[PDB]
Amino acid sequence: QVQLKQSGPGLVQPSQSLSITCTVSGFSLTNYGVHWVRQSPGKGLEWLGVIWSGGNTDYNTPFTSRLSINKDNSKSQVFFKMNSLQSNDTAIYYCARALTYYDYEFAYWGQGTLVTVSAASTKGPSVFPLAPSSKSTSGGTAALGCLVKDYFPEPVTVSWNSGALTSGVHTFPAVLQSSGLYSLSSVVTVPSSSLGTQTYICNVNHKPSNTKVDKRVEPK
Amino acid sequence: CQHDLSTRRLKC
Amino acid sequence: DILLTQSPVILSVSPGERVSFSCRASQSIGTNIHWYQQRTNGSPRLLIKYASESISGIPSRFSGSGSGTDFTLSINSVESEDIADYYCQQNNNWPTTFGAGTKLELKRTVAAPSVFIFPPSDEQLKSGTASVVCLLNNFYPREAKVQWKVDNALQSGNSQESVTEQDSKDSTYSLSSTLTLSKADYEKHKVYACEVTHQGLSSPVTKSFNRG
Ligand SMILES: *[C@@H]1O[C@H](CO)[C@@H](O)[C@H](O)[C@H]1NC(C)=O
Repeated sequence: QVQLKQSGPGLVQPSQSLSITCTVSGFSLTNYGVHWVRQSPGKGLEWLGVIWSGGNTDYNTPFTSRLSINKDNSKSQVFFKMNSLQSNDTAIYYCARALTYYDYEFAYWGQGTLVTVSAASTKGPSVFPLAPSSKSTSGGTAALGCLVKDYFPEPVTVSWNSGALTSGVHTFPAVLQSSGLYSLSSVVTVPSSSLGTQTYICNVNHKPSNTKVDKRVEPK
Repeated sequence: CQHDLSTRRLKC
Repeated sequence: DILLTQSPVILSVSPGERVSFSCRASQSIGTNIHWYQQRTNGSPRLLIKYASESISGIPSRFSGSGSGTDFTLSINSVESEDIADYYCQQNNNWPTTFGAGTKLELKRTVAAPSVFIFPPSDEQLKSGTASVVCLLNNFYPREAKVQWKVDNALQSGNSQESVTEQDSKDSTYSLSSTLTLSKADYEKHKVYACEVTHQGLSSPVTKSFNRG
């Protein structure tokens, strides 16, 4: 199976450098070029450059002087570095592979790496239960969730029961509070009859702050 | 439109 | 650079209907155009290469046509799974450039929200902050009103809303309204009510609790 896995998301201070590692498998960097594309709020999708099979690189024009791409064929790793970031360099960065060795139709993408350029500091979330009760149980169906509060920067991941519960799960888009910190809720609906039997746990991972929390959510 | 980095979806 | 203009900005169709996305180039580019899908939280998925050529694993309902400067991506019978943004990419000229994307939204029948209200946790209260969450679950269409009342006082400016993207299975939305108070303020009051208004409700639904 062809795959590309990028290093995790995080903060970069203004005027600092971005480093992302792409680890590929299912093919050899000696036979394929690896491309970098980002996705920004303003410009949208924007091709940044490529490191070719033989090690040659091209960079899109405006990144000539601040982009460097390298790789280690043996380790199947491609390294992306970009100097002196500013706020508008906040984007999701991706690595991609084309269908053929020389081409640009991107059939394989990394999962992306959300990079935030900000002067602030990283802060993990506190995780609070959103407890089911009668005020949240209508017609045999109960709602329950986790409040994931006061973190920075995005993103944060939430799953339920280690991935085993996905049906009826809504994880809300984060909102920025006046504190400059993000907050979101993740909720799920389950049979009320299972509240006694089943354990419900929201798994929260804030990769930028290395905060992993498992919050058990119970009726009060 | 605008590209939302949280949802990876267009936002209008 | 070649500028790719995708129009319109938003498409809204009903399931089973056919839909077309337009990609226009600022300069002739042959058939050197590729198309991508972006679902909620995903990376782009390649749908069509070189205007019209199939990609393996992609449903047959996806096709594309055009040459020169005027291109079309087509879904002959849209499914709810097709909710996404759609991008075109040119590579006749270096550097390769992408359009700005078109949003595909699905219509469905009206569905009233289920409303649930969640008091602050005793856990959160220990920090000197109270969040009161009001959930509106699985409704259509997106428009909804959440009005907050604390002891019959209308709350304003102290709540934030968040709406999920459209669900790929049932095409509904869910909404969270979060009311935020100091612990001190929260403690000084008793009745917390969120009131919900929606096209599918024949009258507003109120969910509420008394603190303790
Ligand atoms: C960021 O600002 C620079 C000018 O300093 C501009 O040339 C560039 O296009 C901007 N990039 C984005 C992604 O907005």
